[PDB]
Amino acid sequence: DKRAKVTSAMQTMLFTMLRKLDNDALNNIINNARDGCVPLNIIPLTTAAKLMVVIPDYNTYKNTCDGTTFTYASALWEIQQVVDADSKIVQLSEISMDNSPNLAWPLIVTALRA
Amino acid sequence: VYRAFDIYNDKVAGFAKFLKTHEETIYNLLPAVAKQRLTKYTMADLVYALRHFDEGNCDTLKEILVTYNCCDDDYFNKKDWYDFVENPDILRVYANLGERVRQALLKTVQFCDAMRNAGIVGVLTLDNQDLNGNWYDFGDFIQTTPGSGVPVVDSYYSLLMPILTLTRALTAESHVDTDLTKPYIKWDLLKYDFTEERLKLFDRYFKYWDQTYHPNCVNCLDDRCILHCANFNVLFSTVFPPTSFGPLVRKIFVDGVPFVVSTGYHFRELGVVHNQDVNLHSSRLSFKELLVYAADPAMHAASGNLLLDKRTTCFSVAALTNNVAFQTVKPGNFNKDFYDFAVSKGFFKEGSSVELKHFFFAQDGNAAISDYDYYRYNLPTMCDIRQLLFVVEVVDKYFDCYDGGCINANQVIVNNLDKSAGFPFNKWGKARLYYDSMSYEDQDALFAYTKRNVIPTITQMNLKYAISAKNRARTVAGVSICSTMTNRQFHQKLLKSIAATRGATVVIGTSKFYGGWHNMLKTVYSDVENPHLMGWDYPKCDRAMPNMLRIMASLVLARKHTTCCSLSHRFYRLANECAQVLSEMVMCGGSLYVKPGGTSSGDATTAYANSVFNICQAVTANVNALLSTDGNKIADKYVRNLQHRLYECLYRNRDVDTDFVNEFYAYLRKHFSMMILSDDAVVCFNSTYASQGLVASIKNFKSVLYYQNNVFMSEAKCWTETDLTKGPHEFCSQHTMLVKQGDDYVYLPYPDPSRILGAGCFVDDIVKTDGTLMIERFVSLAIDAYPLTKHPNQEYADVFHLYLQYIRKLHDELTTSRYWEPEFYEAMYTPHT
Amino acid sequence: KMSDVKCTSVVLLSVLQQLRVESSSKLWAQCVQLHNDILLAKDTTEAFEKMVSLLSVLLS
RNA sequence: AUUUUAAUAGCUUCU
RNA sequence: AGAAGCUAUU
Ligand SMILES: [Zn+2]
Ligand SMILES: [Zn+2]
Repeated sequence: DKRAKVTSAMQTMLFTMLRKLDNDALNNIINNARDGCVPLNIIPLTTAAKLMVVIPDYNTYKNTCDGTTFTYASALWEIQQVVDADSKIVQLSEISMDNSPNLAWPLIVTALRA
Repeated sequence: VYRAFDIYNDKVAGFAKFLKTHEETIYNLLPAVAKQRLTKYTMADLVYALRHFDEGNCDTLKEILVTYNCCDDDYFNKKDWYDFVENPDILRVYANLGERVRQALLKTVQFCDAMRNAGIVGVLTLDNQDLNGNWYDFGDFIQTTPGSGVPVVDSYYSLLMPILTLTRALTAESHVDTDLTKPYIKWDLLKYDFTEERLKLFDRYFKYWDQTYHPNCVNCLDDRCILHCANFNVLFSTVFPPTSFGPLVRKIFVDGVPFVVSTGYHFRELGVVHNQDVNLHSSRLSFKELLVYAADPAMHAASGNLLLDKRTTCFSVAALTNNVAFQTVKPGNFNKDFYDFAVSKGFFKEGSSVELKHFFFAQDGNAAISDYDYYRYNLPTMCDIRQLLFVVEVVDKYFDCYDGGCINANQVIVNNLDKSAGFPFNKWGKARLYYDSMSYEDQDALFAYTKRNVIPTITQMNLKYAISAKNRARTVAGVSICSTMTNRQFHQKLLKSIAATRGATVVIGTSKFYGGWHNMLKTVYSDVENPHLMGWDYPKCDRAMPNMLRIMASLVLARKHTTCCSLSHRFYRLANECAQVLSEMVMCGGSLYVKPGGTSSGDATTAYANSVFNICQAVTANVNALLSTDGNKIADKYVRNLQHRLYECLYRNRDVDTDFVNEFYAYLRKHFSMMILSDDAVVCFNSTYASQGLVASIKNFKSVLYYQNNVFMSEAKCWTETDLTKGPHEFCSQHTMLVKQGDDYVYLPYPDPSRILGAGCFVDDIVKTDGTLMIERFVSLAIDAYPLTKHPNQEYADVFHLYLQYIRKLHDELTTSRYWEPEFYEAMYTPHT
Repeated sequence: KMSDVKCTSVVLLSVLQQLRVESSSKLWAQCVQLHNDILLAKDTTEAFEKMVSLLSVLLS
């Protein structure tokens, strides 16, 4: 009965992973390959619709995520959310030099493709 | 002048340091040729300096560095400037030589072309080329019909091989028009083959390499061809985009639903590999295919978010979760009763020679990734390939006494089935479920599948609670269940055979009790003429292991299948190992990263691979010590002939000289005896030969690690012993002493008193202090601490007595006598069982 | 005296963890650094001062 | 959510 | 003197 239980578990996980897959862009990128074979690393680079950034300190932030839209990997990302290492929302206007000590590093940025 | 020379005469041979106290027509026959001025130092000087590096004697290296504006003189005023781990900046400094090195390479080719157009035959040497790339010596060249000349360049390129990766010589190849000021080439995202570029690079730089090169190693002839072509591919893979490596994926249809699966793999070393058992349209999914698809990293990454982690320098793939994870480590638990008893019994007096060193160290939420960012010490390394081939033969001569091959699913022995299965299986149960739910037919079919395809797997990173005298969290790498099952079926026979042998170079499986320590020490002492003892440790074993040596270890292990696996089957097995434990996706706190290389500790063959690695490094040090000595200085005819034949078999004989391999193995067994366990080693060696230079010393080992392992070996982790009556200074965290048992004298291993005291004082779980049903814990600690009663120091000898009085306290609380009698523990180190 | 200081630091850090301080990142990080520096320290004076600081953290 | 291998002690069942 | 199951220790 376990064998059946883990068989169903695998089937479900596979189909749910499938249900989250943005198929149109994947078709667009697969159909250009010589024989329909693409490297795996570029699929989230050219297909993902959400980006997560982890920033240890302020220098990296100001060199990476200055403002509300930034360009990364030949695409434009609109910043959607910023959270601290304690998992509490941090307002964008708070990330300055004076308020750097109060914040709990590293910072996690959630951006959407645009 | 006292400079580096590469020589092969009728009398002497070698790459060493010597004193330096027709040609017109040849020069007339031969822009890569000098007229003019000649750089004080040649390319031989630089090669010798970087290959035989010794701190406190690197004056030539310093002069070469400050001459060419690689750094300034004050850069050498700071301590540990040459250390790879403590001062990473030296790498950048070394790269300032790179382009110059590259220029030299190109000029060599021009020179050789000239010879091929003038009918000139001659052996290229590094010492005829200036640091500017100018060849300026044509001594022994003879004449032939023009258009049919031939250069011999195997020693030149072979000796130059490590410096190509050390100086990052091919960086300019990654720029537009091969120009450092020009921008970087913008490769297509979808390109993965790169075979033609590999062939073009080979013809540009190694046009006159006699052997055949296979860009995709699936086309090789044997394991030696695999090593040679993989070395070239290691050099050439550094100029291609990092997104072009790893699994190659495709879209298939199961019941008309489009899935994403992995159909091939692009290696940095083995080239492109394609799976043979592929069906584009499938009907139904049984257990086996469901397992294979669920362990596949392709869909997991394809259904994840883009990730950009600035805390790490490892390539990132995706983030499975929407929020990053943080795993900390807690402090240990304090045993108040044992502390009170030790204080009452008169311990912990200020100034006592016994002090508490080992503790449990807490960590913050960024510990797993902080430990994961230690693969940054793993650098791409190109090996001297002639040396690697001879050394791999000698190293397999150490494994010619074991039984190995393939077993079935009913012959497999698994110790613990309540251990974890890895991602994604850890979600559904322990390894017991996946061993019980698969029939033997299913496991055999899965093995047959791995013999013709490649299954990429994800590992997990876990934090291990432990005790140490260092402030460092430790992470272990857990592997997926499928990789473990086929590795078990592939390797268990040989591994059990190794673990069930006594009196051998590898002492894995031999107990230290009942006279085991005495037997091992007596076996390693052998009958060496003037014995001295030497021991060492590897600074960072799994992080800083070059991938070529790991591939060599896997090939040596898999050589036992001469009669049960065809060469395609063996190559696909090796590809599975490389894709599963060498450079695979690593799940670290909910995100996927790319492993640079080295070693996964949760592998099935870790300790034995480490032992192969130890034997390879030791043999390499012996070869580099023998070959770099003045042959005229050596006074023994046998040793001089041995050196000459070693050079000839290295750089002048493509075929394998089995008789000389046997001879060299005998020489090593007579004069350099090893006892080896994983990365730990104790050597008994001939003092006179090492002083004369005929066998390796510890400095040869340090130089070999400098130019091969990308680490620096500090004297604070190496030990030497002269008196044999005192055993090894350390071996597997044990000290040695020669006690008197009966009317005999026997070697006994004892631990560090601080470690046993801390083990008693600190635990990891609270119930370990409350149950009081842990008398077996103190009995085991006392079994470990018993030899301390023979130490001359009384405070050492008192720890076992304290443990006995505490065991009595515990028993009197519960309530045999044997547990406070010294006979029960004295019987644990007596030869008769 | 040194060993008493180290053992008391271990006890106090365990108590703080029991006090759910591990769920505040900066507090717990400062406590971890203080505890590790106590453990690797050699002179008892600054170790005593660090013990005092950790005790003030606990009482806070 | 806690890997690999080796050795050893103690407890239980059983020819 | 053996096998198998469980815990502990290095
Ligand atoms: Zn080949
Ligand atoms: Zn086989």
